[PDB]
Amino acid sequence: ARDCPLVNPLCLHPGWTC
Amino acid sequence: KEVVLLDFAAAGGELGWLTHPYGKGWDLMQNIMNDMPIYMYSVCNVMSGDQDNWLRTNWVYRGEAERIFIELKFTVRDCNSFPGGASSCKETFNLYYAESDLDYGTNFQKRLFTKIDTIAPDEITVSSDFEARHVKLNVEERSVGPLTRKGFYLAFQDIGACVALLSVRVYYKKC
Ligand SMILES: *CCC(=O)N1CN(C(=O)CC*)CN(C(=O)CC*)C1
Repeated sequence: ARDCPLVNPLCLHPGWTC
Repeated sequence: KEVVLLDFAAAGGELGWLTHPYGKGWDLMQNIMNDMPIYMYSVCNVMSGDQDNWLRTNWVYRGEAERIFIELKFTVRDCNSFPGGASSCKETFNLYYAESDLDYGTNFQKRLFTKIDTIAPDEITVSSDFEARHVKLNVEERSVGPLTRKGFYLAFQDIGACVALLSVRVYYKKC
């Protein structure tokens, strides 16, 4: 589920997978 | 002059680092930017307390290397920038290593690791920087040796910071 906060501004760029 | 033993930013996300515990904790994040794949090892469990999150490298064959240089680039987010935001939040993480003649494979073995240092950011990420869409990249370097065994691991412990590793470069110097 991971609803944790954004680590840095790079996260604003869409498409991140975990 | 620098012989590279490990290079996380270049390794296309395929090194099979080991996380303890499980998949809560450090998380491998992938995106493509400027038609170049990009990897961050990230953890940000600042809300719940008692965080003990470990990340271990692949085993590195030391070879000729007797002193290694560990260059890290990372972000750390300001503990006051969390709407809500706990008193479990921290702004440092710990760097460890372990020498062995033997792969551990999959039993993590934190007890065999030696602390190199507390890693602290010169540049803390604040809510302003999300607005500018600009990254404060910390660069820190530590040295360890002499190394005398077949190989070594690096490990990272998070105890409740909001950290992203962008680069972990391990080298030795040949003159
Ligand atoms: C707490 C980290 C996390 O899982 N998420 C925040 N986030 C980022 O930090 C992206 C840089 C967005 N998330 C994901 O990408 C989840 C895979 C959620």
